Amino acid sequence: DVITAIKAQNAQVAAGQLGGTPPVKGQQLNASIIAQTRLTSTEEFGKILL
Amino acid sequence: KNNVESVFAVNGFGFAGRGQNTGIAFVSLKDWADRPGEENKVEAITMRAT
Repeated sequence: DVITAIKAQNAQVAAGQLGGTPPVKGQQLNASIIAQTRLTSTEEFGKILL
Repeated sequence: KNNVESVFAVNGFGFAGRGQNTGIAFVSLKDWADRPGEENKVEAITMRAT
């Protein structure tokens, strides 16, 4: 149970841009999404739903 | 149409980044005997364009 938390709590997953891959007719904005990141502190780790 | 043979233009592909911002176009030039000089020489075709 500790193991399977550090996993989902500390992973890091993709998600597209905006336009980029085939956009819709006439588009004014394309920029990258930033979903989950990885933890970076002792305290930041300490705070995990178990 | 005096110097240019053809223009291959590629969108999603430059040499720097690979995004939409960046693209390039390779231009082919007319036969060898069908050009005088200076106005048909790459150096100026370029000057003009740039």
